[PDB]
Amino acid sequence: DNLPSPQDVADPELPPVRATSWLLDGHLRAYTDDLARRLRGEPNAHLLHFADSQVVTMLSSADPDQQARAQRLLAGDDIPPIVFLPINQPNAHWSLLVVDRRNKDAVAAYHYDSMAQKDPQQRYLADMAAYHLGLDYQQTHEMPIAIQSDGYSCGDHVLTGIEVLAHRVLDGTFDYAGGRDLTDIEPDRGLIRDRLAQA
Amino acid sequence: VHINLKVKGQDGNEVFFRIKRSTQMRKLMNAYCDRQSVDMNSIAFLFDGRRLRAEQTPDELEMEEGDEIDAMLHQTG
Repeated sequence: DNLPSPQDVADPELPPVRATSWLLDGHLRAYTDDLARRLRGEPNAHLLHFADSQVVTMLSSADPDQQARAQRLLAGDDIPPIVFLPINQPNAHWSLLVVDRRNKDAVAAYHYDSMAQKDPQQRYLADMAAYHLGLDYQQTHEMPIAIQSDGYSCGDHVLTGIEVLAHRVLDGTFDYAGGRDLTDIEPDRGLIRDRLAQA
Repeated sequence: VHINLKVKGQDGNEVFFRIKRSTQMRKLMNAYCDRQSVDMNSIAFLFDGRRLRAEQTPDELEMEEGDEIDAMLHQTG
């Protein structure tokens, strides 16, 4: 009755990742879903939360109920304290904002942008997300990350940074010297495609 | 047997749907996409942070009367 029929339009499908194709929000969530599976059961893993980039954008919605729903999904009482927020500038760029709420009275926020000459729009979008999460955007730290030499792999740098920082939380180096420094990462598009294919 | 749901797009306007709890989501996804004249491969449907698929039903998703779904344009960069 509700089954898909061959005479109608096919169900939607996320397109595959190519060698230099721009990553979509669906690709990012599939990667972080698979990462959460790989980390499940490990010590400290339950302190982490990987946000969907569409929920992050919902924080700035002009609709009251949609805005409050996003605030509950990312800062509610049941959300882990270390949240990774992908920041999207549509048709343009990806960056990463990390919010550490383990101390309710001393929240720390970190922003990673792999673009060489930075766009003022990108930090502004990161500042709006922090503002709608109840933070002072002026206290967000702009942190070092490897600079991309191409015009396509900004999504790769975001996912690799989440990958690396998550494992530093697992082994306990996130809180010590250079624990939040991502200068030496080397994103691997082939590895990213493999993890999306084996998920 | 029926359930009333809302879909809220980035225009802020809410669209009210009434389907059976056994009806798969593709019926709602198709009807919404025809109003906006964009295909289903350009819009993501999320329910409390969960991405919806064409084959899932409200009962499988544990939806309740008056629940709301967010329809968001795809993001690239």
